[PDB]
Amino acid sequence: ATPSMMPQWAYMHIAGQDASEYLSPGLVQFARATDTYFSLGNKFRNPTVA
Amino acid sequence: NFASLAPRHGTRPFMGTWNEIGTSQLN
Amino acid sequence: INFASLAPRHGTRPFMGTWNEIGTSQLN
Amino acid sequence: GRYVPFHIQVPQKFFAIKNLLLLPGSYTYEWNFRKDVNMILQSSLGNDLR
Repeated sequence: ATPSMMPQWAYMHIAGQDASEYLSPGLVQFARATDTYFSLGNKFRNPTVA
Repeated sequence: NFASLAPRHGTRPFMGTWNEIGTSQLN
Repeated sequence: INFASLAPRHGTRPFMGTWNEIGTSQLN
Repeated sequence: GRYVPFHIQVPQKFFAIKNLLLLPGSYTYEWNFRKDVNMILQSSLGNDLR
């Protein structure tokens, strides 16, 4: 809720887009297709903000 | 396009479940 | 109004858990 | 016994490396190992091994 600091947080994913919605649409479709044997979940971070 | 890499639980691939969930901290 | 402003935001959209807001338990 | 040859395999426990996907390339990867007995070892009695 601080407009001054928001761009710095959005870049580092402390508060902003969720991992499923800032990756390229190709990557997120790729990741869920192969999650059975090769997981790309713990790498990209998803923010949570109170 | 990328669904050809997914196991087929029948005729529909097991792709889905959007839980690219990556967040944990002491919190 | 909308009460989504009170829910934690897991990303950009609020969490907003499903319709588990019930209660039903007895010995049966 | 007192004299004991050993064969261990330490993992990586740094936060920015222990999950990196590491696309193809050529990398240098160097780490220093602490050869101090009082730190790496551990005594039940709590005494001094140095």
